[PDB]
Amino acid sequence: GIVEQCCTSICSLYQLENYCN
Amino acid sequence: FVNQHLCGSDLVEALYLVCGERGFFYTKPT
Repeated sequence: GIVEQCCTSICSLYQLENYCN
Repeated sequence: FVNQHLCGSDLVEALYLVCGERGFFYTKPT
């Protein structure tokens, strides 16, 4: 998902926007 | 534009400053 991906390595806040609403 | 690891409050504080308007809710997919 989003935690196992940015918490497993460094992702981008751009993909963090796909977890808004 | 950063290179910091995102996990608990780190990945969370991010969404908070990412959506703000639309909002957001931590997700826990199996």
